[PDB]
Order: sequence, then C-alpha cells, then structure tokens
Amino acid sequence: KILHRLLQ
Amino acid sequence: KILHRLLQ
Amino acid sequence: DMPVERILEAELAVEPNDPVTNICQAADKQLFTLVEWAKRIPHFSELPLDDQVILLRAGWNELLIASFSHRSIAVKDGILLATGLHVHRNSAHSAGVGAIFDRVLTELVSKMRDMQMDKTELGCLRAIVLFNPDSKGLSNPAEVEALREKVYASLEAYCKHKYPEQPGRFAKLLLRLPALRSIGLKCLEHLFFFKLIGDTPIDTFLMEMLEA
Amino acid sequence: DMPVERILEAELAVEPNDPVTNICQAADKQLFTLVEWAKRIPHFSELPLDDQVILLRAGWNELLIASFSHRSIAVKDGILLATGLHVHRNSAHSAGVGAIFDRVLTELVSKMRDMQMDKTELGCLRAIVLFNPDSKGLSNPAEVEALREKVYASLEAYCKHKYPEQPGRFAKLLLRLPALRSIGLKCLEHLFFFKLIGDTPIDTFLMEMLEA
Ligand SMILES: Cc1c(-c2ccccc2)cccc1-c1cc(/C=C/C(=O)O)ccc1O
Ligand SMILES: Cc1c(-c2ccccc2)cccc1-c1cc(/C=C/C(=O)O)ccc1O
Repeated sequence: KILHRLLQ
Repeated sequence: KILHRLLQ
Repeated sequence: DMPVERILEAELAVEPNDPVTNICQAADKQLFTLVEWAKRIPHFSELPLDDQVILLRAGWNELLIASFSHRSIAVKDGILLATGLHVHRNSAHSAGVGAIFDRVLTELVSKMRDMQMDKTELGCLRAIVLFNPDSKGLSNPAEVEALREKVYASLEAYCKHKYPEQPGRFAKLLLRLPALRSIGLKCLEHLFFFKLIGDTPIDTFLMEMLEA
Repeated sequence: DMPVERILEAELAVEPNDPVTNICQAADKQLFTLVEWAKRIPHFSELPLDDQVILLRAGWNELLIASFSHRSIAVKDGILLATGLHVHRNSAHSAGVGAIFDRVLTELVSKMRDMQMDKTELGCLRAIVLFNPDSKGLSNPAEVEALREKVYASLEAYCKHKYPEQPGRFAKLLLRLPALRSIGLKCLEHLFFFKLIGDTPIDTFLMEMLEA
C-alpha cells in the first residue's frame, strides 16, 4: 500500500 | 578427484 | 529517447551501533529515496502504476545494493550504509554476515572502484535493473524491454564517447549484473533471517517489501 | 586471440520415466561432456589445473543450464534433457518444480528462441560464464578476467558483422546472464532437495559437484 501511495 | 582426472 | 543526462540527475537528486539493526534501518530509509529516484528515470512514470509497483518490488533489493556499493568506493575495505554507519570486515564478521560481506567487496565495491564507474554508468545500470522485463505479472513486458534496450543503448554511446579507448567498458559494466543478482538473493535471505528471528526491528516500508 | 570459430567447434564437438531421476541422470551425464567442451575452449587448458577445477566447479551448473535451454529451443513449451526425455509444463509441475520450470522457459528458452541465438553466441556466453573472475580461490583472477574480455570482444565483433542491423544484440545476449545466475541458484537448491531426501539416486560425477 505504501509503495502505491508514494508513487502517486 | 574425478574432475581432476578427467581434465588430465 | 533515453538521455543519460537525466539519469545522472536522478542519481544526483537522491544522494544525502548494532550492524544488523542499522542494515534494516538503512534499507527502509533508502526505499523511500528509491521511489523518488525511479520517478525521475525517463518514461518510468509513464508506465502503468501496477507495472511500476512490480518493477520496484522486483528490483528494489538489487537497486539499493548497487547504490551503497558505489557509495562505498571510498571506504577502505568496508561498506557505508545510508544511516552513516561504516560496516567493516570485523563488524560484519562478528554480525554473522562475513561471507556475503566479502562477496560485496570483491565482486561489487572493489570492481566498481577499480574501473572508476562514474555515477552516470551507475544510474544506467540501476535503470537497466529497474526496467526488468523478466518481472512476473508485467502487463506489457515488451515495453519494459524496449525501455531497457534504450537505456543500455545510451550507456554504450556514453562509454564509447567518454572512454573511447576502453572498448570493452560497456560489456564490463553489464557483466557486474550477474554478481548483483546472486549477491542480492543472498542479502535478501539474511533479511528474512533478521526478520524471521524477530531479533531485529523491521520498519514499515522494508516490511512491506519483505511480504507478499 | 579468441577466435569464435573454435568456440563454435567446441559446441559442435559435444552435441549428441520419472522426471526427477532423469534430471539427475542428465546432469551427471553432461558433466563429462562439459569437461570435453571446456578443454576445447581456447586458452582454458593453458590455465593452472587448480584454476580449471575452480572454474568448472563454479560454472558447471550455469553451463549445463545454458546448454539444455538452447537445446530446448525446438520443444514446444518444454525442456529436452540430455537423456532424451522431454519435460513439459505438466510433468514438471507434478514433479514439484513447476515454478522454476516456468522461469527457465520465460527467461531463457523462450528468450533464446525469439532472438534466434545461434550456437556461436551460445558458446561465447558459456565461455564467458566459464571464465568467471569472481570464482573464489583463483590463483590469478586477472588472467581469467583477461580471457573473459577476449571472449565477449570476439562475440561483439561477431554480432556486429553477423547481425549489423541489431546493434543491441550483443548487450541483449549478456543481459541473459543475470537470469541464468538466479535460475542456476534455484536449480542447485532443488538438486540438494533431491539429494538430501535420498529420494533420487545421485551418480558419482554429479555427486562430486554437489559436495565440498
Ligand atoms: C547490505 C545488507 C547486508 C550485509 C551487510 C554487510 C555485510 C554483508 C551483508 C545484509 C542484509 C541486508 C543488506 C541490505 C542493505 C541495504 C541498505 C543499503 C543502504 O544503506 O543504502 C539494502 C539492501 C540490502 O540487502
Ligand atoms: C533442469 C533442472 C531442474 C528442473 C527441471 C525441470 C523444470 C525445472 C527445473 C531441476 C534440477 C536440476 C536441473 C538441472 C539439470 C541439468 C541437466 C541438463 C541436461 O540434461 O543436459 C543441469 C543442471 C541442472 O540444474
């Protein structure tokens, strides 16, 4: 999840 | 050992 | 197009106790910087968000190992972690990771120092590792493969122009990836040894990479 | 000098039930042929006998994997072992090695078939793997490194002359080595799984490679 939010 | 003898 | 100038800017834009705990802290700390580095790589953000996750989850380990190895070109027989801690042959040996430590030095750090691998060549290699067409689940591996080919296409031209008298330098750079592959696999094992035993705290970001 | 003509002759000179048992039988059978192939590689026999042992004990696994992968370019979604047995996705899956089987196909066999890797390019890659300067214990790794550089120096010239319109073909070939490195490590694990459990007979030559 955190990886998804950091890329956005 | 067998590797040594095969190379010779 | 894959300009080496921006790949270098990506490298330039993301630069700055118990050895085991420091290792885990450093890996978690640099996972955040890795995302900012990837964003700055040309065409990476254009890919589908799901493929970006696959590429980062698939190459984050090798990407970080390549970073601290080149960062450790200046340290004398040691490794410089992102937390500022210098891990030498004694601390690593007493930490139970002496074998893999020697591999990092003899196969990566020392090899990087001998050939004077610059940060442009480092970025291109990390960009090549990032654009891994072998990553499972990629919606379009061909596009990732096309970006990889563009990367080492710009790297070879850079090597031929920057080091015209080292015709084999381009091949020498790519031939460090096999070592990075095996070294990364071994380092990942120790990370599970660290996490599994619970002996070492594992932070959120690193924890997320170590899980499904 | 490292003439590609003889490396091809080395490849040409060494060509010809339960899946698990066949795998072990094939690996042992091709270990003998591997020695005859190495002898025919230019300058290999000139090296000290102890370094030859180190290079063969260090690369025999990847060397054999590269052999049966290219040998399996003709098999439809399967692998052709040296014993003549064709292991497909079903037999491999029912044998407990379905995951690594898919990797061999998607990362090696299929990649070899798509680019039409010829036997000269195969030999050069196997010669590069043979001349591994990262092997531990080599009395003179620089000499091994020099032979490796001579190998991919002849390969690049061969690719530029044989495939002038594929400028990135040379880099594409070398970039299959990282996969071969990780795939070999996983295959080696299964070999220990096979040997350790005693469920599968392990012959002398293969047994010697699996030991100290
Ligand atoms: C480098 C390392 C070791 C290690 C440290 C000393 C000697 C031998 C191995 C162990 C586990 C993880 C790691 C590891 C650290 C990092 C952190 C790098 C940084 O500080 O930027 C990233 C990926 C890793 O697999
Ligand atoms: C190829 C393989 C597997 C395997 C087979 C099917 C699907 C997935 C993995 C397993 C263990 C060893 C091996 C293995 C075989 C060979 C034999 C090759 C040949 O027949 O020439 C050499 C090295 C190896 O690691």
